Amino acid sequence: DAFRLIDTGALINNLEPRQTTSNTGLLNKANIQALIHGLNRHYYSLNIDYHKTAKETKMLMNLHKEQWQSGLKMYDYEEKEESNLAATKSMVKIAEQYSKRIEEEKELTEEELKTRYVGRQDPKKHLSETADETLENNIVSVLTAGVNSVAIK
Amino acid sequence: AIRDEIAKNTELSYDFLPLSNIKALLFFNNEKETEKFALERNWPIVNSKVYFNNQSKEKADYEDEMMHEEDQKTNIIEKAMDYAISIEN
Repeated sequence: DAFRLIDTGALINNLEPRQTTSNTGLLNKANIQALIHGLNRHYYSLNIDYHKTAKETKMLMNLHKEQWQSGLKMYDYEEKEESNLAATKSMVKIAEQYSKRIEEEKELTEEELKTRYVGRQDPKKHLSETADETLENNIVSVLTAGVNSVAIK
Repeated sequence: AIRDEIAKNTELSYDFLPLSNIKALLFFNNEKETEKFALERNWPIVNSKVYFNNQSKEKADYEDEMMHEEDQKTNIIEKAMDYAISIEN
């Protein structure tokens, strides 16, 4: 947030509002919606952007990802993920156990194929829970398994 | 052609067999001619015995990344894991 005074003057100049999403006041809603017209004074209409040089943009792209394991990904998370792989194998089995039990009760209670059920989208939610979760658990056991050994000699 | 077909069976079915039996099984009239057939078939010959070291097979025209490869075994295992990812993508 910012503030800038206007009072008398500041007119007979270039176009302040036309820049970014100004000329507003549908209902009272803008920003914090405690403002409407006056805001602090006159609706200075802040515009917040950012610009950086070629050196600054090159940094945060490669530097900032999640945390720093970088420069070698092989052995840093290898021992940590492999040690919990025995427990992960047992935890992913429970997720599959509750998968088909939802789809089994889904088609068992519907003999109609109409909507009295306020079920407007029933299947896609539970279908994605059995898909996206399955799609999440298998890819982390494959893509990581390729670099989990890579021993050669 | 029958004796050549039997020779393919005698490799796997006989680990060690003497010289006198090969003459009787394949119906040979000479013992010296019996050893001559073993030279063209690459059969090791020792005293009163004939072994087979040729049970292991290789070559057979040209093959790459198929049918028990050699130096690509480590890569193909990792390649098969990367093929299913692109099918979904």
